[PDB]
Amino acid sequence: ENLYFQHMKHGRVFIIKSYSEDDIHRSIKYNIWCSTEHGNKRLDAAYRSMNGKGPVYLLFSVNGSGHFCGVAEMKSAVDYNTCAGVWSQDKWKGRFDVRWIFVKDVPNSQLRHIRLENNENKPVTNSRDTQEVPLEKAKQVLKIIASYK
Ligand SMILES: Cc1[nH]c(=O)n(C)c(=O)c1N
Repeated sequence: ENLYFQHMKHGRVFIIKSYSEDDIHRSIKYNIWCSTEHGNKRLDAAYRSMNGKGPVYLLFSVNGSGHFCGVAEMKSAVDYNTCAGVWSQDKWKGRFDVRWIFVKDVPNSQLRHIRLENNENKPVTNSRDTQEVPLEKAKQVLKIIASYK
């Protein structure tokens, strides 16, 4: 058995949906990310209210790709006034640090049975950017991602 993920109560988990394979590569290389304005606000609130008592996990997926591509932990609050144009589009403003802890393609077919009661019970694989995942579903997603071969 693996009871690792079932045994934790302080952590928050968000879906990250990116249009750009370049931005994913840049994020892995430099351990930084930037969301939209309302996305950044959502993640910043979650990070600051955690007060380092548990992780904020980010489950990354490229829009239309059919799979998740990895997992990162958020590692700073959002700095909203930073260099413009570092991402594939110049519409994203700011920067926060992440730490990629898992880089692996996980097909949507391995996760589409997990549904989000906070998103009309839609499959977790039909989420939009910065969709939050209830902890009990997040544990199941993390276990499937960690065990996929
Ligand atoms: C870096 C970045 N941040 C985002 O919020 N979205 C929605 C993207 O597509 C992307 N490439």
